[PDB]
Amino acid sequence: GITHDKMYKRSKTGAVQGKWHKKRKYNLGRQPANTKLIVKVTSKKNEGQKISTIRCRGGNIKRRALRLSHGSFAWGSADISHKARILQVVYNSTSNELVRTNTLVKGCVVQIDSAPFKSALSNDTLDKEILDQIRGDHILARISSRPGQVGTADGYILEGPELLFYQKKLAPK
Amino acid sequence: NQHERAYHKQSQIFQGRFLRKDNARCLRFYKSIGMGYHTPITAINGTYIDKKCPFTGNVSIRGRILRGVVHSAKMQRSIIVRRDYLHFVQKYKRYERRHKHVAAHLSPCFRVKEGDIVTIGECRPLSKTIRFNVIKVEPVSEAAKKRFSPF
Amino acid sequence: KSIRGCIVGPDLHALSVVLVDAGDKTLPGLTDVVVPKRLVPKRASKIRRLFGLPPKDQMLVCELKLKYPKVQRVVTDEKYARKQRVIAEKKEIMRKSLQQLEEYKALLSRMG
Amino acid sequence: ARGVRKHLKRLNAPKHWLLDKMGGIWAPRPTNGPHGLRECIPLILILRNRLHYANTYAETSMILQDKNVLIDGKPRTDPTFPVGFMDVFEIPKVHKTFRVLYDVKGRFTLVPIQSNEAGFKLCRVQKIFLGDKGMPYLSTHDARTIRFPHPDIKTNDTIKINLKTGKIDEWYKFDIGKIVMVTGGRNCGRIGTIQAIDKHMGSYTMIRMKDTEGTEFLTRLCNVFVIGNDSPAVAIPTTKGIRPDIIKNRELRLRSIAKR
RNA sequence: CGCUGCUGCAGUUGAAACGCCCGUAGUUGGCCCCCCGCCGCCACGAGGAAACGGGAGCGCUCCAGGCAGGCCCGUUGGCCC
RNA sequence: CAUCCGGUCGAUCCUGCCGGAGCGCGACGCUCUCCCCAAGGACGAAGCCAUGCAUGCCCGCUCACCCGGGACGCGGCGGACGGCUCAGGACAACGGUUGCACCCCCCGCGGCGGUCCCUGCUAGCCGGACACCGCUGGCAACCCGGCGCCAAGACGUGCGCGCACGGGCGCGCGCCCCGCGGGCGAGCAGCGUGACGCAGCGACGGCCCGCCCGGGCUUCCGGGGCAUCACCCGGUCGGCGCGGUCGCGGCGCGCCGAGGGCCCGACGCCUGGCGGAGAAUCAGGGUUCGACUCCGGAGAGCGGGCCUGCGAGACGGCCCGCAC
RNA sequence: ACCUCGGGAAAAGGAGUGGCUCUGACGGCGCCGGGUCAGAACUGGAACGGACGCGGGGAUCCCGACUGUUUACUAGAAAC
Repeated sequence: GITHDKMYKRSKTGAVQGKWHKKRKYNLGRQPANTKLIVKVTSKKNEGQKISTIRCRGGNIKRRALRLSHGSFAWGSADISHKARILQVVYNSTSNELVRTNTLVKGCVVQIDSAPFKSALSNDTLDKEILDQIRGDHILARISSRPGQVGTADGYILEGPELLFYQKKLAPK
Repeated sequence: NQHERAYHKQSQIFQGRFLRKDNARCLRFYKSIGMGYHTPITAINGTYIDKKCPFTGNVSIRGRILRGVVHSAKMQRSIIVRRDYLHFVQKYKRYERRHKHVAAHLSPCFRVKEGDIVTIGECRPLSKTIRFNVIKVEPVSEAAKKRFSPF
Repeated sequence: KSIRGCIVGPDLHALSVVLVDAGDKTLPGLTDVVVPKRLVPKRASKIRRLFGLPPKDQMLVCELKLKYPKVQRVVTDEKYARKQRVIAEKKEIMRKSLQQLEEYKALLSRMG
Repeated sequence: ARGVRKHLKRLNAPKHWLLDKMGGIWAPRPTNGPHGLRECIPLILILRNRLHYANTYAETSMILQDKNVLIDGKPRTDPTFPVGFMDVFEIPKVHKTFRVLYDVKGRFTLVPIQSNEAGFKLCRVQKIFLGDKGMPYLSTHDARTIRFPHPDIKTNDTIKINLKTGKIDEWYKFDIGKIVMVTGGRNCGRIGTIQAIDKHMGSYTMIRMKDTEGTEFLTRLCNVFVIGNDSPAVAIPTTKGIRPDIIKNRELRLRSIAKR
C-alpha cells in the first residue's frame, strides 16, 4: 500500500535510486482520515461522533476520528476549562480547502460555543479580549491534539499575541 | 504580521504569559546542551523562534560532534559543511585528500559566512539531508585562501 | 468461491425447507415422529433451569455403564475456596504494597 | 528476516561456551531470561558439557523436568534456561552447590560454595528509574526489577539479594579502592581494586583496576562488577583473577601433562 | 612479468617529451621559534561473531584431521588475526 | 620460501613480445590394489515440472465407544524460524563505528497487581452459540447447503476500592552561564491541578513496567567499470504548517524560497555484478576471485495488493492481471 | 532527421476547456480602483473553442534558392 520508504525518492545529487526490495509492512502508510466537524447536528442526528480504532504495529490501537462534535477547550490564564461544542473551523494555516470542508486537524483555528464559559463573564479583570468573545457566544480557540491519531479534539483558547495574529487574519470578513 | 500564514510561538512558552506581570514568568526557553558548549547570549535574548534551534528549540544534540568549514550558507536556515579527511591506501603508501559535504541546520542566532569553522552536532533527522545542527561558529578573514583542513 | 444467488430458480437441483405452519393436514412423516435430543444439558445453570430450580445438580439423565455428562459451570466446594483464596491473595498484595509505600516515603523524609 | 530468530549455528555460538566444531550444525540457543545470550551459558551446556551428569540432551530434559537442578534457588526446568554471573546452580540430590563466576581466561566456572554463600546472590544496579506511577525502581544485570530501592544506592553499585526473600541485604558502592571483577571483554575474570575513574563525557567511563601483582588493566565501566568494599564477600575462583601470562600458562600446561 | 613498475619500467636513436607560452583545479613548496593548542603520525589500550589462517599442548597406528585427554592449572581447548 | 630458459641474425649485443617451466579448480581422455577424508545441476535456462514427502504438537473442552483407551472437532502455540537460491539491487546491499532526548517487540525472567458512573450484580460462579456430532441433501470433480442436539481457561457481557485511571490535552524551569539531584553529557522523566475521555482486564486474574531477543531507522569511514557519458536533478534542495507511520524524516501534501550535486568524476550508461568474514597464487610489496558452508541482505514464474498476528507486504497463506 | 545554425516547428503527437460556489495573487494607504492569471470544491443523458470563427499530417524525388512578376478575356509555370 502507501509507503513512507525513501527507496522511491531520488538521492541528494538528484540521481535515480535502485529498487532492491519489494514494499514492506513496516514502511506502510495509511489513507488520511479527515475528521469532519458535525455542524449539521440540527439537520440530522444520524451523523454522531464516529471514532474508529485501527490495528497498528505491536497491537497498539490508534483511535481515528471520522466525525467529531465536541472537545475539551482550556482557557490557560483563568484556568477555566469545559467541554465545548465546536461551531466552525475558521482559518487553517496549511490550506483554505480544509477550512471550507471544516476538517478538524491540529492547529486549525476553531470557533467554540461560549455557553459553558458564560460563567466567566461574571468575574471581570479576566482578559477583556476573551470576555467580549464570551459575550458574543463564539470564542477563538485552536485544536491542540491530533484527531486522526488520538481520536479527540482537545484544544486551548487563543490568548495574548496569538489571538491577535488569527483575529487579524479573519478581520476583513 | 500578515505575510506569515501561521503564528510561530515557542511551544514551551504559553502565549498567555505575554499578558501582565511579564517579569513573573519566563517568556523565553533557552535549554543548554552540555558537552562543554554554552548557550549564546543571542539565543537567551533572541526574537527568533526556530523549533530546530539546539538552544531555544525542541531538538537534542546527541551522537557524533564534528567540526568543518562552511561550503555554502545560501539555503534558508541551512548550511552545507565541507568535512575534509585523508584516506590511506596500502598499494601506494601515499594518502588521498577527500571531501564530504554534510547538511547542517544554522540556528538564526549564529551568523556564518562561507569559510567559517563550524561545530556540528548530530540530531534527529530534521530533513532528507539534514541530521546535524551548528553549535559553535569560528569566524575567518573572508580572504582566508582555502587550505585542506582536517578539523 | 462461486455461490448461487438467494433467489429460487429452475436451475436449483436441491431446496432446503423448514415447517413454519402446520395446524391441519398433519404431514405423513414430518409430524409423524418426535425425535429425542441426542445429548442432555451439560451446563449446571441449564440443568437447574431444566428442573426449574432457580450447587446441587449431580443427578442427570443416564444412558446405558450409564454415561453422565461431566457437570459444567457448578461451584464445587474447592472452586468456592479458590475464588475466595485468589480474592484474599490480591487483597494481601494491596496491603503489603501500600505498607511499603508509606515506609519508603518515611525513609525519604528521614534523609530530606 | 520476517521475525525473531529461534535457532543458533554452532559456529555462531559464543567461544566461551567451548562447543566442538564437529559436534553439530546447531548449538543450544538460550531462552530469554535473567541473562543475555552473550553474557550467559544454557543449562544444557552447564550440565551435559561441564558436569556430564546427563550424557545426552534428552537426559538433560529428564533431570531438568524432575526439578533436580535449582538455579538461584528456583526450579528452572527449561533446558535452554540462561545461567550467568552470580546465579546459584545447586543440585541437592548429588549434594553439590555451585556459584557461576568467570575464570581468568574468560570462560564461566562453576565454583563450589558453602550453604551460607548459597543464600545470598550478588547483583549490579544498571539503572534507577521512576516507572509505574513514578514509583522508584532499580534494574540489576540479572533482569531483576526491585521497587522502593534504598534512596542512597546509586547506579553501578552492587546490591546483594536474599534470594529467599529477594530483599537487598547490603549495597557495595562503585568507587576507587573497591574490589571489582571485570565480567565480559578482553580482560575477563580479572580481580582488582578501582584505581581510576575517567569519565570521557558523552561516551564510556574508563575504569583502570590494579591486580595484587600490580598489573594495571583498563576496561569500560559496564563490564566492571563490584564484589565488595575491601574483600570479595563472595567465593572467587582458585586463580583469584591474578591472570597468568602466556609463558606461565605454557609452564602450567607442561606440569599437568607430566603428572599423567 | 621490474611485459603495468608503490617498492620497481621505459621515452636522443628500439614503443613513446604535448610546436610554443600563459594559466585554474590538482599535486608540490627553502630556512626559522625546543617547551602552546589543533592536525596527520607512531606506540599502546578498550570494545566488536566464530569458522578460517596461524598457533600452545595433546601419538586419530602415522597422516590429512580432530579437540581432545587422562586420575589430571579450578585437566584442557591458551593466545593472535 | 628473492631461479629462469628456447625463438628476429652470416654472426653479435639489445629492446620487445611469443613459446615453455610452477600451482590452483573445473571440464575432457586413458587407466585403477586397498583404507581414511570429502565437494557435488552455482558457472548468459531465478528455464520447467509428473510422483512421494518436507509442520506439527497439545488436551483447556469427551453424554464419540474400548470406560477414561480416548477418535474427531473446538481451543492453544508453532507454522515469520529453519531449509533453498543469488534473479534484482552499484552513494544501494554489505563491513567496522554511532545514536534513538524519534522508536516497536512473542517467549521467558524479575517486578507490579486499589480501576468513577447512572442504569443495572448471579458472583456459591451469568448468558447465548456454534464446530464435531446426528438427520437430510445437491455435487463429474472441487466444494459445501439445510435442520436438530450440546461444551470450553473459547465467546459476549459483568460483581472493582473517587491516590478511580489507558490515551491525549491545557497549565506549572530560569533572569548571563555552569556547580544536590528519580536520571543525564544535555529541561529529561515523573507528578500536582484543571477539564475531557471512560481504554484495558474480571466468569480457572492481567492491565502494566524493567530486562531479554529480534526488528525499524540512524551517525561516520570504506563501499565496480566507462569521459566515444561534462554538466546534472526539479519532491530535485531547504523552510513552514498539517497529515501519516512503531516513530523520525519530502515520507506525503499545501504554501514560501532557490537551492542541491559535480574533473577529490556529478549525472548518464553498462555489469556472463549479492556483499563481508574469506579463498587462489605468492621473498617483500601485490594480483585475481568473491554462486556455496558462518554472518547480514534479497527473492520464491512475473508484477502488484491483502488478511491474520507481537512480528509476514508471507507465496509448502489468500485476491487479482499477464505468461504457462 | 536535416540545416546556410537563423530554422525545421503549430513538427510529430497528447491532455484539459461549461455552469455555479469560493480562494489566492496584482495597484494608491484611510480610502478607492483593476480585469487579468492561477488554484479548489460542487454539479450536469459521458457535457463545454456546444453557433460562429478556425492547419489534416508524415516520408520522399524532380525543378526553380527565396519575396516578387507574367501571357486583361483558355497556359501563374519549372518561364521572367
